[PDB]
Amino acid sequence: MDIILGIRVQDSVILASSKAVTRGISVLKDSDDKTRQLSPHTLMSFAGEAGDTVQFAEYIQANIQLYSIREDYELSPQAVSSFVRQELAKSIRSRRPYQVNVLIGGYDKKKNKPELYQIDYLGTKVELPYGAHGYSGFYTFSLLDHHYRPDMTTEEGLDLLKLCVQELEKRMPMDFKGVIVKIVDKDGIRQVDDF
Amino acid sequence: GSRRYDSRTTIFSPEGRLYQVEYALESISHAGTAIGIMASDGIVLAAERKVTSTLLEQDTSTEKLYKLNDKIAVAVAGLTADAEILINTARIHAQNYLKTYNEDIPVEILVRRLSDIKQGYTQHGGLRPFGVSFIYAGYDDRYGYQLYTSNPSGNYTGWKAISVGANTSAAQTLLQMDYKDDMKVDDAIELALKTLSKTTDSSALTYDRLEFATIRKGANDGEVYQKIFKPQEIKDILVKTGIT
Amino acid sequence: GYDRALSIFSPDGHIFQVEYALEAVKRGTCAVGVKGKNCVVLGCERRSTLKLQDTRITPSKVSKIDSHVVLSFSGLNADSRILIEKARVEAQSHRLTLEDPVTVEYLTRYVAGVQQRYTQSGGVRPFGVSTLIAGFDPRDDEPKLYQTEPSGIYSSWSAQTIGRNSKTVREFLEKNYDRKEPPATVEECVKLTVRSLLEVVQTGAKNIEITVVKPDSDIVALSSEEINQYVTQIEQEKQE
Amino acid sequence: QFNPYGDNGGTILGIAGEDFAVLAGDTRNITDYSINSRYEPKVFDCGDNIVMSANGFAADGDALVKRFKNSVKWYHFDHNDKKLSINSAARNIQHLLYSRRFFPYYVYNIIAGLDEDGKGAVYSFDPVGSYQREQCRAGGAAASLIMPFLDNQVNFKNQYEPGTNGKVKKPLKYLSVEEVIKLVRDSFTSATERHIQVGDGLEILIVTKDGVRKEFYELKRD
Amino acid sequence: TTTLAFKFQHGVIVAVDSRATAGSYISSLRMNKVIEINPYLLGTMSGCAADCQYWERLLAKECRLYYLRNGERISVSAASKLLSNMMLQYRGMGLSMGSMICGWDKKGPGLYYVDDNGTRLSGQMFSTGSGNTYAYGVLDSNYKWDLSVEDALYLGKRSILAAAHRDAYSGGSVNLYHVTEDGWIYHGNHDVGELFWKVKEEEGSFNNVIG
Amino acid sequence: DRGVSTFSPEGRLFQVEYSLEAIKLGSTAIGIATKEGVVLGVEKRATSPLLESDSIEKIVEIDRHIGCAMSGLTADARSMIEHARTAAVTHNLYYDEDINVESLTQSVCDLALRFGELMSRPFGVALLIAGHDADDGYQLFHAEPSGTFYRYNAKAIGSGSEGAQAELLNEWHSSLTLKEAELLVLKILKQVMEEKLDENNAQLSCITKQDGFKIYDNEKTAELIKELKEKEAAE
Amino acid sequence: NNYDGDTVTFSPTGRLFQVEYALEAIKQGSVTVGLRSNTHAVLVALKRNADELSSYQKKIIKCDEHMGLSLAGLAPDARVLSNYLRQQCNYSSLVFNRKLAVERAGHLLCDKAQKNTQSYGGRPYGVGLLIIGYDKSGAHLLEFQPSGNVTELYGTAIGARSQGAKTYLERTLDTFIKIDGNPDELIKAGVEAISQSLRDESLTVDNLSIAIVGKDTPFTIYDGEAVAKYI
Amino acid sequence: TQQPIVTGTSVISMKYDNGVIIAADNLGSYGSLLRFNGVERLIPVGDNTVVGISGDISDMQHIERLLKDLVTENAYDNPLADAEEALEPSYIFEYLATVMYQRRSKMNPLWNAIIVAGVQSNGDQFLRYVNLLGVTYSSPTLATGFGAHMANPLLRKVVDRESDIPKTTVQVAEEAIVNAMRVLYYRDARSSRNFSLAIIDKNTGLTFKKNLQVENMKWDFAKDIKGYGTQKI
Ligand SMILES: *[C@@](C)(CO)[C@](*)(O)[C@H](Cc1ccccc1)NC(=O)[C@H](Cc1c[nH]c2ccccc12)NC(=O)[C@@H](C)NC(=O)CN1CCOCC1
Ligand SMILES: [Mg+2]
Ligand SMILES: [Mg+2]
Repeated sequence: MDIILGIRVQDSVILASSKAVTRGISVLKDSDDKTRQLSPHTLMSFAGEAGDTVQFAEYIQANIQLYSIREDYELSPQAVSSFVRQELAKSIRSRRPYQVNVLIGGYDKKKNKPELYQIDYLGTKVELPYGAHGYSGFYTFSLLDHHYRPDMTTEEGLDLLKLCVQELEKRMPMDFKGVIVKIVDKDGIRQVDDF
Repeated sequence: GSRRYDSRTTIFSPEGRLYQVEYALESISHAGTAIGIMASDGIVLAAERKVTSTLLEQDTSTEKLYKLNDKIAVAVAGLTADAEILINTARIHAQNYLKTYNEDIPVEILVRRLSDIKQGYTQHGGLRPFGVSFIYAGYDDRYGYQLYTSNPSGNYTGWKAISVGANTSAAQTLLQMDYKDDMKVDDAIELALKTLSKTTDSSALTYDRLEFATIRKGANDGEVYQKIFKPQEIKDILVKTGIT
Repeated sequence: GYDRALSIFSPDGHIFQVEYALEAVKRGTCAVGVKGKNCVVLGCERRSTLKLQDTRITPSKVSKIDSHVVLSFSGLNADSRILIEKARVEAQSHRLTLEDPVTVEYLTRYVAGVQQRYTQSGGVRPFGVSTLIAGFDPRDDEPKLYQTEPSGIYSSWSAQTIGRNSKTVREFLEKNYDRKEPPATVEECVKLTVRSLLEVVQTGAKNIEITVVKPDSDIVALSSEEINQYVTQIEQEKQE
Repeated sequence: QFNPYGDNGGTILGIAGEDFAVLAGDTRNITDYSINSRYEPKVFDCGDNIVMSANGFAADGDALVKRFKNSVKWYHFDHNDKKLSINSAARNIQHLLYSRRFFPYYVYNIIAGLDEDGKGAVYSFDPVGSYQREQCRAGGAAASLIMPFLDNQVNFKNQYEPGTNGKVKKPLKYLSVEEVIKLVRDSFTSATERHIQVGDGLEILIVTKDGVRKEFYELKRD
Repeated sequence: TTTLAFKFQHGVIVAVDSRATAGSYISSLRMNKVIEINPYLLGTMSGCAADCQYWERLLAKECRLYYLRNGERISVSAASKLLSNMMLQYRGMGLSMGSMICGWDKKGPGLYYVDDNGTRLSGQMFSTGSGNTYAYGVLDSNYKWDLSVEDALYLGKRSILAAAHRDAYSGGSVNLYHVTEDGWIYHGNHDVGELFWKVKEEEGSFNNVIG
Repeated sequence: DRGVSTFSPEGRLFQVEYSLEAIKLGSTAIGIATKEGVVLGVEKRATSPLLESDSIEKIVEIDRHIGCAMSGLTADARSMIEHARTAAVTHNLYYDEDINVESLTQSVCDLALRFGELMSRPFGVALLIAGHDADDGYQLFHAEPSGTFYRYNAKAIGSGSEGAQAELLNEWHSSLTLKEAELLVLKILKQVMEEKLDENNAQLSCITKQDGFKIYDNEKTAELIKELKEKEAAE
Repeated sequence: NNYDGDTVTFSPTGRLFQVEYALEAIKQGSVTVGLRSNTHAVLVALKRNADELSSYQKKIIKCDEHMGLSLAGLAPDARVLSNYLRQQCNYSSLVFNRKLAVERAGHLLCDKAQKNTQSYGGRPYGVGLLIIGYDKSGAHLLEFQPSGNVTELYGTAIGARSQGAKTYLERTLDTFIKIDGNPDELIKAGVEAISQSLRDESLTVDNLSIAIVGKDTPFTIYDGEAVAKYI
Repeated sequence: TQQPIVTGTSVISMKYDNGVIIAADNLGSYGSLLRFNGVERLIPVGDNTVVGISGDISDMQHIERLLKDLVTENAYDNPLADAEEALEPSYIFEYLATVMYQRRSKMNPLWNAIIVAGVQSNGDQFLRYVNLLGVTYSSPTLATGFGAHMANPLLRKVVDRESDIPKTTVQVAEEAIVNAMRVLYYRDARSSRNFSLAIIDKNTGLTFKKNLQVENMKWDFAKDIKGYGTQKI
């Protein structure tokens, strides 16, 4: 798939992901949710080759859920992101690599801090205040570089996110059918139903 | 064929016990006593070397206390060679976890893994079990200071204070009597040595017949330090507590 | 590889290794399962021979297989970990391939199948473990309670116990538990579960563990003080 | 580079009657512009009142037929000499073809016989295993020449009743075995004229409740 | 090919054409592109005929085995996922399949799109094949949840007609299905040749075409 | 000790003969074949009143046209049922038809002797496989762990087998109806069972060409039990 | 005694007891007779039932259009060996376009059975087979023992009470060998031969099983009312 | 997958009233180089079959060894190895055909074209072709490579269909084969004058002729041919 954005504010992480799914020259769906809850306070969005994305995401989801049950404990976002990176770094030298790029947004309940990790299909991990994959960053990073503060509220983070989507909608040749926005904070994961 | 000579190491007795596990535990009961005591501000590991010689090079010797990583250590009771096979596996497992999750392995997870390896030898393969009992002393940020034990059956349990090897029945009674929940490391050090001094089969407890170690938050600020005691340092703590 | 047939038939048509595995279960600490109208309670015995134990970190007797299913057992502790791990892996493998969590009946059938496989496979001995598997199926308010054993047979129970002195507590449950009107509330269900363990346990201090499982993945473990209040109320009514 | 496939030409034709079925095919075998044989049988009696022809690459065709004949033999062994019904044979052949999905049998296969109600049946396959029951089917080199003729002369396509002018269709009256064989012979004579890989001889296998009968007819040898 | 399927108030409609091609040559005038997996499950076919038939008939085996093990019908969601997992085993091996798994289960009516890449999508309405764009045009402008069974059957039928007309690689005849909570119901084979002229007269559409 | 695949001096496989002794300890299962259908009935034998009897599944569907009852170490049957269901549906995949009851039974019996030092021991369970096909009609088979299978007009397996088989010897004739066969299974089950037969501790089932394999409801069986009591009291 | 625990152990007198015990299973089995002329070869088998409600266990198995056998002992072992013969007959046809010689079929059975007598873990086959066939050198009859020994014979019998039928054939040798171009008379001689091994029970319609192969006769099995002619 | 290195050209054959004839030259070419001049490409199998092989010589020698081994293997435990259970042409062919098709299915073919000529037990003529693709066919006349293009037309004038076989004598058939070999020597650049010929008759058995030469060749007319158009001298 195409556009996935992420921004880490004061007390939360916000992920925005496009709704479009295309097959041939036809848009099959305009309400697709390109994300999986890995744990109550960790959300992973994804984008890449068709089929590989969901298979990888669900495979990661199963592994983290298995860990959660085994230890009766939620892994830190950092630990999850490292596990994900290793699986991708393992994948890239396989016979047929998984062509998936991900953003991992999580709230660390121990440190009481939001955390955003950007990982590409090669296994290239970076912690960031805001991130994107593919061409999305080319349009949006200039706005984020300008407007972003670390003490921003969740509401201010959504407003800056709206501005990023508006810029994408103006300058991209691609119709991605808007975005589904989800917030990750101390209270868990919730979806912004009006955006 | 070969069936004739097979001892069948992985079978139940009519009473529902595992022969080889029970006999391995009998082996371990003759090994030098090892004691672990958990305190609020640290953990103590004390162990007794078996009938040594004057010509044994003690300062370079290690038969009881081993380091698994910076946060976790083990006291051994049983066959040393068997223990080293498992110890090296545990060291690798801790590094695999650290490579995967970029965090130090939680104590229980390491303990469960080793205990599962022991379990496997009792259920399949037709091989004899490992004649080893461990006391795991470790720290992590979830449960803090922790003491565990595992035995050849592959069963493991958590403890405030525990002994393995010889005279555990006597040792456990002494620990159960003098142990309190608000206890500190310096007090736990004294309790461990006093218990060994009373349970030992030797005439007197000396520095050359002991291995000793502590895991303390007594490290500069929020962090943990492992201290494997040297022969001279064991000699000093024996004088301090008033045993020699 | 080690291929030796350890579980075999004897002249009288018994598989002794499977039967000796049941003796290991008999040695294990008592476990009890009672299902009420809108809940299931799992009670477990803790032998008080082991004091100076760290109860925070000691492996608990009741294990979550998924968010809606739990598993308790009696027998070899080390053997039970292998079944629990396999069950947990299968639970995630089912969610991954079928997009629904396992039913309690399915999870039981899998665990029982593993136990059976270890009674006619070369080079391996049977699991010295019997399990109680309890929970609620997804989007269902009917309680579920199953039992398994080393041979691999399984079945559903209104109430059941396993382990040492299970014969006695089963006797208690058979006369006290009414099918026409089961424990209507959580209190009544826990009270009956504690009462049943008090027939065998010894002291009602730290020897009794209780785990309540309610519908919609609502699983909680009672504390020492909460259980102690049940122990107090039961004996005060008994003094009459 | 080695090319494991080849083209042996030929053309086949199956027609399903009301209580019979025919499977016909020319007897010419070729590579490029040369003739290998003027009489190399292509349609085979496979047992259980079923006839079969695998047209295209002869080596793969012979191998498939050989394997199906074997499948019939083992069906008798495994299921108490039960008769393999035409629908069951068709499904079995699908699985034979798809077993080589990634290195296909390069053939267009047709089988013919009678269904379990005694009515005529023809099943048609592609090289990778898709199949379907039909009334009429031409396969092979001259397939595109013959099929339109059969749509017209068997199913009366684009034919209406005089006087009505396109309002009422020509009714689908059934065809006799003598009428079908005429259409088969004309189909191959016409194909022989315009297709260089068709000629030499025509062999027809007719299937009724009484069994499998053969008829041979000469074709042009140029 | 052209296939479509959509959910509505009274269940789900399923409509497909019947053409088969081998290049520009029309190999078949009437090929069945629906599979009756069970009385409450249907599967559409688009792409390689062999792949479609083999894997969907294998899905039916696996769906049937589900009923025997669990004593209960498989969900549409679970059936679609089994199929997508099969496609994921032969990842990049050259399979060509596009299908819609249509049925009724406990959650109500269910519709999932599945293709050779492993893509698995839940949705109200889908259309696959070379003529899907033409069908979507009619569907999107005339679809409602509040459709009657009669009007819904016509919509799916009319949508295939639109595609059969314009798309060279779609045609032959229309096969209709209606899935209810009592199972699927076949609503016949409709020749496009005859249907076209009928619709033209009754509806007044296709004015540009002479007849 | 000794080989698992060892012959005795009498020419029998020790392990196969010992597994037959385990089957004798199992709960009773009875099958009766008629021209109107085949009836299968079993003794549930709950070990305690708290055991929910409806969870005891000793009668099992293999296909729509084939049913199965078991007796002995019932846990061993699960892999046999799984194989049978797979064989039945796989043949339907390969041949687009129902599989013959004999062929299904033969496939199950091929597993039997696949043991040695493959599985480590023979199965400790016997199966009554009942079904219908177009070629041979209504059939009842008895599948043993020896790998042998006999077809039967009527058969009883389990603890009360030889007593039930003698009763079936007298009662069975070629003109039995389905209703008559149902009552006959209930009659013989009630005879050999320890506890008093009712709808909760005994289960009926049948296979007909029209309706296929069906397990009977407890309400339906209860009426057949009441119908049995009255007809026995009638003379 | 101490040397019968497995097949890999010779006794002090050079005997293999597990093989001898497998041979014993054949003697417990129901009687079957084999005999041939120069044109035809015939199998006759007495089928055995469990009880009156049960069917009669099948004794004869077809291997090819020109070859088949009758069994005595463990039926599942006959199924394994007959399956092997089916495959070998079939390999010969598919690869060489050649009908498998009966003599060579016997050599293959011998070698397959032998491997089970020399290796640890496995067991000998617990069944005896009578193979008949018609190939390029005429009609043939073979006797297979699970020791590995295969023997070409004019006639023979195996199973319980088989000695009576074997003696009859030894007297009738000169007569039945000459029965050329007469299948019914050759079967009669076989039915009369197997009758010498009967006690108490007699040949009924669902008891008797007959098979025949010959010059212009594929291997066919006769059961039910098809053998009432010969009763 | 390979490429042929040392090769043998056309193999030609035909049926006649009492048997079959087969022939092939004695050359082993190395591309355009006429490298080896003493190569036998007709290989007898018993006294009732001759296998003629064209294409890669290294693969020919491998097949030659498979056949030699086949005879050895057939004699094992076979008292009728020189009688009723002797190797038939149909057995030898089907074996080879099986091998050829298997090798092409593994994408590692035996780079040959083979003609199996012989007489069956019942006196029936056997003549069938098989090649590197596993393709098989039978005809009254068969030829490989250039023979297919030049020999078949000449041989088909003698035996055009099945009914012409009983009318064709061994003298006529041999004459047609020998003439075909001359024509191939004129027109095939990868051919030689020296060749071998084998006759398998149902009465007189196997006659194997070696060191045959193409004779009665027409070259005299070449003296008159001058230039490529306009040249007179
Ligand atoms: C449109 C007609 C696309 O052309 C459909 O998708 C149709 C789908 C379909 C599905 C099931 C049954 C029938 C048809 N697809 C085809 O007809 C398909 C198109 C095609 C051809 N080569 C392809 C390669 C990759 C993807 C699609 C391809 N045609 C076929 O698959 C051809 C080869 N099959 C047949 O013609 C099947 N024959 C079976 C024997 O009877 C005659 C038809
Ligand atoms: Mg990156
Ligand atoms: Mg020409």
